[PDB]
Amino acid sequence: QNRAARKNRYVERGSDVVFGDQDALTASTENGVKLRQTDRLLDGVADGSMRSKADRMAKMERRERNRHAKQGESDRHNAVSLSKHLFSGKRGVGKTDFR
Amino acid sequence: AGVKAYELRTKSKEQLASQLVDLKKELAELKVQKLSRPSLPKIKTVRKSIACVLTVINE
Amino acid sequence: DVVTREYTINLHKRLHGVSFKKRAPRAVKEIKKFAKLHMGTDDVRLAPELNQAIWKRGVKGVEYRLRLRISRKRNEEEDAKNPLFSYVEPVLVASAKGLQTVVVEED
Amino acid sequence: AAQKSFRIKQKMAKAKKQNRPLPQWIRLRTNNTIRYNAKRRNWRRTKMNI
Amino acid sequence: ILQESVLNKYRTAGQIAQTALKYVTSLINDSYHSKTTQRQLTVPELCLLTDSFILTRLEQYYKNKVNERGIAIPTTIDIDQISGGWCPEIDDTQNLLNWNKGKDSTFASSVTGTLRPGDLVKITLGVHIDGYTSEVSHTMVIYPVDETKPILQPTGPLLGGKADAVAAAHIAMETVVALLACALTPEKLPASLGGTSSGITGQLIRTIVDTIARSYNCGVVPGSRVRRIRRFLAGQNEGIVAEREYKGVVWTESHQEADLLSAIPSDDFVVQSGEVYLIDLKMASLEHCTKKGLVTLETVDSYTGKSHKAGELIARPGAYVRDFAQTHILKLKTSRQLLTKIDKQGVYPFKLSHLSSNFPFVHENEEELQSLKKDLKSFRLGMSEISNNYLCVESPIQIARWVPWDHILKATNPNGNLSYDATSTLTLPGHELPLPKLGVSAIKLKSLMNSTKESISLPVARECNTIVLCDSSVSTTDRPELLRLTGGSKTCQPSWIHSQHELNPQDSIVQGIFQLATLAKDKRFGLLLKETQPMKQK
Amino acid sequence: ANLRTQKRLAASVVGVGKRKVWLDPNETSEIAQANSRNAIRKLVKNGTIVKKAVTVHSKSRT
Amino acid sequence: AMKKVEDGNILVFQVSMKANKYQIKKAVKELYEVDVLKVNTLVRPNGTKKAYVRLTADYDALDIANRIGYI
Amino acid sequence: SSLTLVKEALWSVIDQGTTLGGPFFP
RNA sequence: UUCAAAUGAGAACUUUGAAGACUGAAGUGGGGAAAGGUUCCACGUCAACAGCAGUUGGACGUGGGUUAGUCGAUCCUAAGA
Ligand SMILES: [Mg+2]
Ligand SMILES: [Mg+2]
Ligand SMILES: [Mg+2]
Ligand SMILES: [Mg+2]
Ligand SMILES: [Mg+2]
Ligand SMILES: [Mg+2]
Ligand SMILES: [Mg+2]
Repeated sequence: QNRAARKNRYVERGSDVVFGDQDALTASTENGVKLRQTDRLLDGVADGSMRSKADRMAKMERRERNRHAKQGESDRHNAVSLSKHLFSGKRGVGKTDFR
Repeated sequence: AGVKAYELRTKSKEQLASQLVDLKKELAELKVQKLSRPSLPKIKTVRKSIACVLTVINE
Repeated sequence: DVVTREYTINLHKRLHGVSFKKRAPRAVKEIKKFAKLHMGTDDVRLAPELNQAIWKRGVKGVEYRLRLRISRKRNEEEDAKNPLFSYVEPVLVASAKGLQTVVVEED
Repeated sequence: AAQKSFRIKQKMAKAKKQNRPLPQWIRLRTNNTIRYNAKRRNWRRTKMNI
Repeated sequence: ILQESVLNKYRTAGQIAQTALKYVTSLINDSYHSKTTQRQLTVPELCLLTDSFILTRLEQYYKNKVNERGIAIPTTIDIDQISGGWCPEIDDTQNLLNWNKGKDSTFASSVTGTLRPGDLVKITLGVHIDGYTSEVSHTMVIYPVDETKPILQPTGPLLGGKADAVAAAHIAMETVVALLACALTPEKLPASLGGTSSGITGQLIRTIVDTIARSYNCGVVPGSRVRRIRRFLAGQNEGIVAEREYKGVVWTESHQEADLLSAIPSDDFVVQSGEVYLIDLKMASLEHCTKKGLVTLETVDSYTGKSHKAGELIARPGAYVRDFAQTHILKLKTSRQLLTKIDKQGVYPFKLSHLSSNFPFVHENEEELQSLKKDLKSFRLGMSEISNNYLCVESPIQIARWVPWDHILKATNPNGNLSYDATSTLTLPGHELPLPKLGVSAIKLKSLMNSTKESISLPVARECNTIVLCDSSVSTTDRPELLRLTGGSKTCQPSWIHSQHELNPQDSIVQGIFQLATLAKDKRFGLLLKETQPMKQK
Repeated sequence: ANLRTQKRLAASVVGVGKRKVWLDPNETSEIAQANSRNAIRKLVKNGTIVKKAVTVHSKSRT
Repeated sequence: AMKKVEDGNILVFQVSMKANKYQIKKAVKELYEVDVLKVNTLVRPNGTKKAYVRLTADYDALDIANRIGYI
Repeated sequence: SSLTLVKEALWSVIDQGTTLGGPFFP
């Protein structure tokens, strides 16, 4: 065990000196994209101040659909005002429309 | 920028055909560059040059 | 105050009349309550080997008695609300009967 | 269906390319009144009916 | 902490760098000035042969004794307006010609790779041994050769703004060397320049350099610095990699704004004994600027479709930087092997040709060059995926540009401080404020530079040395002295220039500079400046 | 950390069910780096991922 | 797609929806001066056509990728 | 306004020789 | 159903490990046909939705992915049109 512990030595290198406590060195993307990956949502807004402004605009727009509890932009289910099968009852002595 | 139709109209058929081939090669190169850069404004002017050359030939 | 003792818990009278699907989970909760009673620590942590010993005969086959080693130790994290906690370990013995509470020397 | 017709696949391709939210720069235009995609489709909400 | 071994490593690296610089100067003179050679060497060939010469010389020293050694800064050759980053690979010649077809003739020397008379050719290279780094950079001038004279000599001196820039850079280099040597004998500092009991400060460094640039009608290019060098931390990639501790003086557009109005670098330091300092100075000529403007930098990309500008240079950088804080398992086997070699290199910028097993070549052969290019094509295939996952970055190609102040003042930015380029790959220049007082960001300033019709380019001259402040114990002769590891009168010998400007002696700073020159020329009772000698070759 | 993908890839690479793959709970960061079947194979080779034996169905009583 | 260059000497192109394998082979040989071993094609779920073009052993697709400009 | 004052200050502000080397190739 | 660790502002519900059980091959397994149409997979990520919760998702955001001379269609005729 003493031989193994002496064999397993820790010798630092230039990468340990330079990058050991740092990180990043590249701007983190907003959609987790690679270098040459298209970003459909953001490719037309070059600067981050205008990106943040448009994002805040979209968040403010979302509020009424969120209050109506829509599963998203694509949820446009429409309920009828009245259902005839629920409001067309005059039940005789015989066969009914439900049990 | 781009080609000018009045300048094109003084050329012969072979000159216009060679210019059309050069423009098509340039459009291919710009389409390669677009895969890295989504905003490449010269694409519009090369496309319109191709259309103008074809218009002059047809006339 | 750092301390370590060995206790015997009577799970039989604690699990008397409990529904069969709930017996071993109630044993877990009862041992936590036991450690809280004996050490004053609301933070009780059970060893996975102790959990194995509880669940060893399935959901309704909990032993009548269990020999536990309970250690009150210091909480090192700054984010915690409690400076002390209890760690419960199992003591695997020939029999859990006839054993009294003992203080384990700390070295 | 796995074995589908080219007409069906062409319509599916159009639907896939249409499936997106607004580009952000549309919000920044002068007098923009378009604030969300009001024709967005989802596979589990409205069926395309071929 | 200095020691005999550290000083020896610095001396060895400096000697290698001096020998390489002498080699490239001789190669340029044989290709263009002596004209004895049949084939004229081009810029990528010069860079490649220089790197090979450095590696072959470095193989002989410190074998089986030092963990890491190699080229610190890859051999860069910059022409006129191009202020740095020009180390093109040999397999990019036809690419450069095709990209720049239909352009102007302003960057003809860099596009073709063949130098032209009147060019300011800046040569920059550096060597590291055990992380101990020595860097040198020298501007030289390309002259037409005389015919009537028996001996090959230029027909005349360099005249004009290029001469002004060369003189400003050279005089600033000499004065800064003298001033930093005066830190060892503070009582020898001239009284007018600074206090007898006062030390050397970044404020004094900045004001002397600015005085010289102002006298010669030049600006200081925003990449210049006079900083301290430590092991593995030499500013080999200053605009890309961040540093925890910085001691030195820099020039930026913000400093230009403050001067006109009157991890963060600051000029609140005293130059202390037993330290290694890098002095890198770039002077931009303001000959064609009929107004007062701002000196900035334009970055070069490889996209010909980004504009319709005729005087734009299209090129791809040849040097990459490995970001060791980023990890990602690549999908290509070629990519994984290339990453293994790149991690073998170190924390210094590298070329793809440096990673080939054939390189450095024992015998310069056509088949050796062909095998290197065969490796290079697959290296490019691997490099595309390595850079697509942010494992390496490009060290940029930059051109010095001039933007007049009236355009900046009249321009309106609705966002002010808040605007920043979010599509930039590198965080350090992407989140940059060149004008803190005016609230003008980097992306706004680039927009203004591109919108101006009076935004011209400026020729740049460069001088960069490494020095060590040896104490009484560390030096041989029991007295403190300044050991210049690279540069001096043997390698960085100035070209034949003539300028219409000079320092006006009615200034106290100018008188202090002249006193420093006197004490430097004195070798008995003055400053002791010991220059590192190149080793012999043939 | 979420190692669901690595667990599925380990099962596919080793050729057994997901129920038969052991991911070392101490080497979570190393396992989380492994996004390809090649890296998964390396982890299997050095022992960060282990194939479990089959649950015994003895026939001695039969 | 870039894996296929080093994996099987294959170039991947987006081609016209009206083009068949003969036309793809002819166009590739005319534009890039290579001999083509074979062409496999498909229609992507966005409605465009993808062509895998495998070249003969006399030609290297790595050279063609370097010349074209993406690498 | 500090921006106004800085802009006006900038507006107000902007409103033998020497020889090195010789006839030889270093 | 239970235990510890990790992640996290926050974990009964996420991940790994430790355990207890279940489907028990007419399966809670492995594939297809009709139908659907990207739901597949990766990265980012939680306002709304997942009748508790949520750091998770078939959700939201950005992309990647379907390669045939031999498998089908295509050809033949059936009741029929
Ligand atoms: Mg009861
Ligand atoms: Mg097919
Ligand atoms: Mg069962
Ligand atoms: Mg049953
Ligand atoms: Mg999924
Ligand atoms: Mg809920
Ligand atoms: Mg999705």
